[PDB]
Amino acid sequence: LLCSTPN
Amino acid sequence: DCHLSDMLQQLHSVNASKPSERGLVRQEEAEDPACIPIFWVSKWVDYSDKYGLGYQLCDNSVGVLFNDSTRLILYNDGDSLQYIERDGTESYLTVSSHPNSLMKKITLLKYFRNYMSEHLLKAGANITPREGDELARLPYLRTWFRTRSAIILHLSNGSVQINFFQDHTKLILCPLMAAVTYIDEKRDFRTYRLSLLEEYGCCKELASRLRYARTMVDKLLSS
Repeated sequence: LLCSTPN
Repeated sequence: DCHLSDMLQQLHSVNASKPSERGLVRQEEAEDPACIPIFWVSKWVDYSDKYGLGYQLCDNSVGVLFNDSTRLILYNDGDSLQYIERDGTESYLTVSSHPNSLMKKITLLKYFRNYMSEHLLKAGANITPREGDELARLPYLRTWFRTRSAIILHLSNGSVQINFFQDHTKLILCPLMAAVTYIDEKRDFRTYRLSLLEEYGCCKELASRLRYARTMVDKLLSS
């Protein structure tokens, strides 16, 4: 998948 | 689309004033905190290979725009739902009401909510959104797309958000406030009245993002 900015 | 056509004119107008080509640029004079948005997309997950795009709004409500173009919105109470068909027909329910046809899409929305809670940062986390009154309501994601440089998020309240990949800068444009909120590369959040940006000028950074935005709104309108 593609995701917004991780922790 | 009324909201999008207004937004296109607002952006054509501000870009036409060439706000970064000035002897004196005073961007801070165009800042207006009465214009801060009520909502923006805080976290997102593109699983459109399999289900669609899940997202979180700055209020902690979550939504999914499914590959069948329906949306399911779970409010920040953890129970109340809004379901929108492809045509925009809205239903209002609750999880606890147990709608048989939605049970799977609810499971999926729950797996998105968990993923985002576990792994993703909340864009604009420190920021207080403006308090909405009786003329505003919680929006759903009407559509989105990615380019090589950004994701473009179009909400049903007319707001268009653009999150830039390499530098993490973000724009939230609202056509009713006729304003833009710019989240810069230090994560400073500021809201500008577009008409004042024409009056007082802006940096090259913001000006260039606004030209980019105009192009993406043109893309939204065509489709």
